[PDB]
Amino acid sequence: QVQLVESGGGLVQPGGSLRLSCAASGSIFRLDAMGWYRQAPGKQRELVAVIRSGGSTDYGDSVKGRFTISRDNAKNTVYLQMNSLKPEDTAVYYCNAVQILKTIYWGQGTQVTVS
Amino acid sequence: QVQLVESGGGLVQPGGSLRLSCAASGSIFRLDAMGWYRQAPGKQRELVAVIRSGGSTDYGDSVKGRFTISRDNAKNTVYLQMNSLKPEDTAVYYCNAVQILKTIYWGQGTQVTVS
Amino acid sequence: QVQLVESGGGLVQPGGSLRLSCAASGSIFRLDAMGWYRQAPGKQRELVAVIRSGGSTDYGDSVKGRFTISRDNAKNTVYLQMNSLKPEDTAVYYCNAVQILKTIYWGQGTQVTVS
Amino acid sequence: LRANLLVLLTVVAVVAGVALGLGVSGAGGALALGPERLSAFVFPGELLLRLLRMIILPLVVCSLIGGAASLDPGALGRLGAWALLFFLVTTLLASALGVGLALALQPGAASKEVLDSFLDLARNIFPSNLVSAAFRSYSTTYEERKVPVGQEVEGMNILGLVVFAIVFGVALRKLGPEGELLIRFFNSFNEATMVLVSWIMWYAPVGIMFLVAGKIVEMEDVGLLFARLGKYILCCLLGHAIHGLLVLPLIYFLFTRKNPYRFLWGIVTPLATAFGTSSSSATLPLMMKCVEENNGVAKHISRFILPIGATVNMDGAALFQCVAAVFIAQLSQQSLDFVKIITILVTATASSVGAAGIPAGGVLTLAIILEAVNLPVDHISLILAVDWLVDRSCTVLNVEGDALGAGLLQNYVDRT
Amino acid sequence: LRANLLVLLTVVAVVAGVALGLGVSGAGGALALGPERLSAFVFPGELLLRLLRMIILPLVVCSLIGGAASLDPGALGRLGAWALLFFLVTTLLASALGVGLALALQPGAASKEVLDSFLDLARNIFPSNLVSAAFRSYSTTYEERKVPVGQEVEGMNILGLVVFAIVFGVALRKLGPEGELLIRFFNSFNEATMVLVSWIMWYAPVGIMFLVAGKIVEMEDVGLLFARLGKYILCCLLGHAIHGLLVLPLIYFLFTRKNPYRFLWGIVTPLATAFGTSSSSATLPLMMKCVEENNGVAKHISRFILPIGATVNMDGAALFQCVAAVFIAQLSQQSLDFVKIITILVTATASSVGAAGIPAGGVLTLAIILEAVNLPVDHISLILAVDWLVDRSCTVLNVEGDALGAGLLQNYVDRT
Amino acid sequence: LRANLLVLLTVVAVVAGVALGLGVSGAGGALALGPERLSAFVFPGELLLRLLRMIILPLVVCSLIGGAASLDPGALGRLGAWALLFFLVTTLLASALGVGLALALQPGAASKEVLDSFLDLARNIFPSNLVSAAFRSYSTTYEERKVPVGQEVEGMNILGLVVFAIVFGVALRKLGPEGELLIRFFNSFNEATMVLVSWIMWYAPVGIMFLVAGKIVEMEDVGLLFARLGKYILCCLLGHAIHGLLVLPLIYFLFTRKNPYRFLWGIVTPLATAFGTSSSSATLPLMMKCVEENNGVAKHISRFILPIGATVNMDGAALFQCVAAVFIAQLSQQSLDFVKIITILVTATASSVGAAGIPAGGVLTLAIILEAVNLPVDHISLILAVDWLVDRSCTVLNVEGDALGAGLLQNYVDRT
Ligand SMILES: CC(C)CCC[C@@H](C)[C@H]1CC[C@H]2[C@@H]3CC=C4C[C@@H](OC(=O)CCC(=O)O)CC[C@]4(C)[C@H]3CC[C@]12C
Ligand SMILES: CC(C)CCC[C@@H](C)[C@H]1CC[C@H]2[C@@H]3CC=C4C[C@@H](OC(=O)CCC(=O)O)CC[C@]4(C)[C@H]3CC[C@]12C
Ligand SMILES: CC(C)CCC[C@@H](C)[C@H]1CC[C@H]2[C@@H]3CC=C4C[C@@H](OC(=O)CCC(=O)O)CC[C@]4(C)[C@H]3CC[C@]12C
Ligand code: NA
Ligand code: NA
Ligand code: NA
Ligand code: NA
Ligand code: NA
Ligand code: NA
Ligand code: NA
Ligand code: NA
Ligand code: NA
Repeated sequence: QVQLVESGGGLVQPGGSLRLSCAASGSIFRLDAMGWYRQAPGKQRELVAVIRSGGSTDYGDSVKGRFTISRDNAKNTVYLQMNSLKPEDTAVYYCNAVQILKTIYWGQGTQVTVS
Repeated sequence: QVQLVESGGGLVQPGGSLRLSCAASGSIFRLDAMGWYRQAPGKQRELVAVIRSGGSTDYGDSVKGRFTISRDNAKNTVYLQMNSLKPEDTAVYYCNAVQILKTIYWGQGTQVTVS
Repeated sequence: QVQLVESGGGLVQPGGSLRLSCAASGSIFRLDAMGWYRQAPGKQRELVAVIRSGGSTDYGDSVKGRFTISRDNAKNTVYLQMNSLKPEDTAVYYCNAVQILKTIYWGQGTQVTVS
Repeated sequence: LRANLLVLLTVVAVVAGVALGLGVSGAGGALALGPERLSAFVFPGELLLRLLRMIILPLVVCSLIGGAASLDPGALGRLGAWALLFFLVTTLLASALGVGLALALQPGAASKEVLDSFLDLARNIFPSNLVSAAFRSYSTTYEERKVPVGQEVEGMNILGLVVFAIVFGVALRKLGPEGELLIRFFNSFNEATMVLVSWIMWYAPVGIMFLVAGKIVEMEDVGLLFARLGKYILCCLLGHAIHGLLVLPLIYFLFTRKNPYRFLWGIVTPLATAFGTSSSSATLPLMMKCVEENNGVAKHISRFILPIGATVNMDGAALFQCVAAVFIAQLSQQSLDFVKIITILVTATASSVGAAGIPAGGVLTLAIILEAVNLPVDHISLILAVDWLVDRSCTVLNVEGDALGAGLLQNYVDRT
Repeated sequence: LRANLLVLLTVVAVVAGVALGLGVSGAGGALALGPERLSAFVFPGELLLRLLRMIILPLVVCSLIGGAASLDPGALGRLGAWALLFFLVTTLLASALGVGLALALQPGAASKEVLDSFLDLARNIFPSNLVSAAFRSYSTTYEERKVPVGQEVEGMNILGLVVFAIVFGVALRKLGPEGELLIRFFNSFNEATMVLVSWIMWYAPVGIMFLVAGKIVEMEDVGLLFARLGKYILCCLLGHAIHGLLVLPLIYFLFTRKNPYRFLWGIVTPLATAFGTSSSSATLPLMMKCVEENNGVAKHISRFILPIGATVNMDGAALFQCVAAVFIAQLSQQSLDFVKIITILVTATASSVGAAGIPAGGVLTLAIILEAVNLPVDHISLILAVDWLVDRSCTVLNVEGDALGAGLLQNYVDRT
Repeated sequence: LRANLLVLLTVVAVVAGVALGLGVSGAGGALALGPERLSAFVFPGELLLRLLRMIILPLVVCSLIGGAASLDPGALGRLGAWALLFFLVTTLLASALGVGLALALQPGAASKEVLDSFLDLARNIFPSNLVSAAFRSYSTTYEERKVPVGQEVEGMNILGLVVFAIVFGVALRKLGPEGELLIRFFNSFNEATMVLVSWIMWYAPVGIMFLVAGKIVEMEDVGLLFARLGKYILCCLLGHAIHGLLVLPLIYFLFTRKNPYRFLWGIVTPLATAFGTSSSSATLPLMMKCVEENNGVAKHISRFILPIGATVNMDGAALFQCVAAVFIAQLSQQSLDFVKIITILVTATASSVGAAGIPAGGVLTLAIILEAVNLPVDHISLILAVDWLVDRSCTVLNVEGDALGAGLLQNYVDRT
């Protein structure tokens, strides 16, 4: 089983920076992807970032250029570096870890407020 | 879905003060009431405080006058201000958030010791 | 219901010391034993330490003489004192609380890295 | 038109099914088709019925467990505890009025002993096996040695499942923080089931079209249906007129000794909005504003009670559902004894609590009610042909009861 | 009085049922009532039976999963493992003694081949469908071409559910921290089921009164029933005396080679307390004190083993339950073959572990056993007539075996 | 030895079963034993079949829910979505080729109307009751008044359970972080079920030996069995050769316009390793190395796609399973109509994804397929006699497609 530990988040002034961390601990047979989704109040969740085995990454349209997802390959942890934050970035951020066609793990979610 | 985050518990001296906070994050269709119950070792759980939509509040008989429940209407958070704490107030405190006839969310509980 | 809260763990240099704590909160009819297991990456679960009602204790073979399990009988908490830590002591540590033939409670696990 | 698109598609599917059935009956018919083509012709409607029947068990069980577990005494206080009883009593009265009017006027008109019927009802209220209750129920027949012998026969014991879910939810409420895992489990199972239900509703227009076409092909004189359907509408509207102009004002006067029609004149505009939009959620803000300003109800009463009543208290929906159940029973030549009427009232009260405050919110609850008393569900396609009209009167009656309950509680507060 | 209110209410209900049955029998009997009035008269007891049968499934499954998953090797060590083996062996011996005495003395006395019976037992131990096992079990009949043909017939497969729950709990025990969510889920389901069980027990006296009245009305000779009841008490007490004065002392002497009666003299006061209070929990503190002081058992053995045995090791309850099962089988003119005796022993060994250390703790487990062997549960109302006596003799046997267990383990500690 | 102990013990068990059956038949036989000894003689194999059938339900439901919920669009991207479509299409083509070859070449060779068969298929795809579907299926018979009448008959509705589990998993995927509790619950239930499956596999050799002995005793011409087994092996190997040398290279050429045999020459060593080890997991590192260095596929494609395909894309297993299903149908003289063929293809396409990259990984999925089409599962012990050969040809086909998919995506990356 996998346990997801989230760190980072909180209140940040516009134009500030954050560094979210999602660490997976335990045993998974084949971790295929790891990433972040976000849900703003009243809207559906949207992809923020994802990094997959082999090194490929994808980003949401709104956060391209500013957000950067990276992986500490030693401990199966991912880092979301958020720069030039806007007030529209205020949301609950959920990290997930996916073994495709086997199972998915979702985080509890961390609030990020930009104001 | 609602996630409840509790803070503000621990050890305090008789006549001291504490400020518990229960924050609900996520999506609920209609939050009707938010409050605190407490269970002392060996006794049944008893109401501490409720605040309901519309502003009405209720308190347990033992804690009337000393405890005060308040709401941060901005971020859907409740605060329990406990003043003139006594050894009888040592218990596990659970916050809950209710949508009547739909569902209820209970917190994990925070230990409060007065000695 | 019992809720297990773990404290301690993290990164420690070889020859260092740590003090894990597992505290049980809530109501259990009869707590029979409390202890720690550990799982290293790639290996199976192994007993670290256990203390039972009546005072008897047991330890894993690799950790005998260095680790010491103790009980705070006041608040139903156990402490694992790890001394002379070695790089083979790097694992996820799970505390558990057992009522025999009724139920078992497992902790979420705390990572311990000796390097 | 993007909003309420599903209602438009259901009405369009009814029209298309009528046209298809008339065309098939004219150019050929059931005799020309033969059973081979007839059974395949109505199959999409049968698939819709199978999907509806399949989602009933998880939906009923999970929603009722959650509803019962959430009745925290502190969260309600004395005011909410009295409001919930007022809601239950008025919903029961609306259901009884609908059943009585449909029995007296006979909109749809063109065995086991009494004690054994009651005993079978009691055996089904308390099933002896939870797993069997999902697909069987107890029934008594007679063998002439006439001694009654009973056994489990095919048909989901909906009433027993409802009772078990309520009692289990009350147990979870008693456990409180200890029952948190089970409360979350059943709540999330209910959410997944609701996703499935929303997927089923998108397929529903095709099944409805073929169900209507099959019924029209089977029917001999179609023009007679519109004589009964119209009568059905009357039985609904009359009921809404009696509950809303006589029963509820009488209750308000008996508890308040004040004019109820002055209160209704204070809430006329939200009632007009409820009729126009056919939605309780859309008229809730206006209702709170008018009840506070025009009727002088304190905000701590209105802002608590009216949002709960907007979802929970639905007298119009209950009256409509009971009238529809009796109307379908009369159309199907089935006989309604006291056991089936009691089951109709109980399931209708629970479903009216469970019905949504949206246009056509009570149709799926009606399907559950019909399944609870072994009535044909394919007749629902007849009542949703006119739901755009009945549902607006339902919404008016649904919001008026909330307003009058708030006024009654405000009077009690003012007297104390 | 308020502490034992439920036991007093059960005895009062038995007396009232006897009075009702005698009054009805004298005033015309069942003939005057007729089948309809008789059925309505006995219905409240049937409702209780249905409620018990309904809660049987979740209780057995969830409790056994939790009990199996909690058998952590480190939490037990060598001492707890040997103690658990000793508990199991002595409970099996008590059950066998009870069955043997009830077969030899015949307190209640006034088709399928052997190989097929064993094969049906094996097929029911390993059911081919978990959902079907909740309400059906495999049985073999014969057709003359006699070739045996088998199929699933009505009747919940309690043995198969017990075996599956144990094996699933053992799998969860192997998963350890990874089976945590399932362990919590089944634990909380068991707690909710226990809340329902307490509510059903509060209803129970009303059902018991009518069960007793319906039994009294049917019978012609009521005086013979009292002689059979007296023989059942004698069988139970004789089994308790043999187990507690011969079998357990013999085991203690064989493993220890000293006087077991000196050890029993060391615990006379806790035994007197167990008889007086009919409770193992109320005996545990004085038992630990007496064992440690008089018998010289180390605190790390007593304060670990005795609390576990106070709950899980119940030889008296097992002996009583097996005697009661055979007695009810003889009262109903049913035949107990080897398969049913094996089922009685296995279900009783599980149930005495699952029984509570309170007055009348073994009655519900007895109902589970009777349902497992398809015996009439309504005869339990007879056993409840005398439990206030028999249960007390059970408690003495329940707490003795723990003590002699601890004193046994201490000897090994003294030898090593 | 210890690495492949279970496979070796399976082959030893089939050999011992053949010897025991020949000994029993030659010295005496079924007639000498009679039914009273024949029934007990084959019982361990029946017990094994019983355990397999019991484990089928939780495994299928939980694994499919988990697999459907995990199809996160962001985790896959465009490349993973296209790779998954390629995997599904090629698995369907392999299953269809296996069925067609086993129909044309008949290795095993020595009622309901078409419309009703399809309607029954659609009814079982969408069951009316989830609980009933665990042990019953919809079937149509005819009454001469030939009016088709249908009802639920015995036999677990595996196809309906598969469809429901997939749809529920898609609903959980749509809920996302909100469906987390249910996702964890079903994943952990699947893990516990897999623990039980491993224990059952440890018991399996005894049951297999007695199944083989019973079949050998009941049969007269044993050499005919070997002839049919050789024809079945030929069908399996021919299907693997056609899929691997004609179909997949043609797809690669059609999407790439390059030589597929040069690409295959780039992976000869991993293919030899796949044949030797009969394991896709042991082939994956060398396969990634060869596909990157020899075939010039970028690491961000290989290190993502090949590990997923090593588990989910098993064309050889699907072809083997469909051939085995048709072969067993022909051995049992059952008739495979279009509904059975559709069910075979659908269950095989799901089970090939669910099969494991280990030796003899597709046997349990084959048991699931046979149970899905009501085919005899005891015939599996025959194909287990040659799996050590056939499975080795499956692995080569299981790892080849993953490679050709990767090279098929890299080309697109090279063109965009
Ligand atoms: C077809 C019609 C006639 C059926 C009507 C039956 C229901 C109205 C009854 C049947 C069983 C009853 C339940 C039986 C037991 C209980 C437990 C009872 O709980 C307690 O006594 C303690 C509550 C707590 O501490 O949480 C509350 C009422 C309730 C839910 C009852 C509510 C009303 C129920 C559902
Ligand atoms: C009715 C009478 C005649 C027989 C009753 C049958 C039971 C006593 C048997 C039937 C199946 C048996 C189970 C079959 C499989 C296992 C798994 C086995 O687990 C292991 O081998 C590993 C244990 C772990 O790693 O946790 C432990 C014994 C157990 C629970 C067995 C315990 C005894 C059981 C329940
Ligand atoms: C003869 C053969 C074709 C029988 C096998 C039938 C299945 C392949 C079909 C029957 C029902 C189908 C399902 C019906 C409904 C849906 C919901 C649908 O969900 C959405 O539209 C939204 C998805 C999301 O938002 O998560 C996705 C396809 C799916 C799972 C379908 C997948 C394919 C299924 C399982
Ligand atoms: Na109402
Ligand atoms: Na409602
Ligand atoms: Na309303
Ligand atoms: Na015992
Ligand atoms: Na005991
Ligand atoms: Na017990
Ligand atoms: Na494939
Ligand atoms: Na593969
Ligand atoms: Na596979």
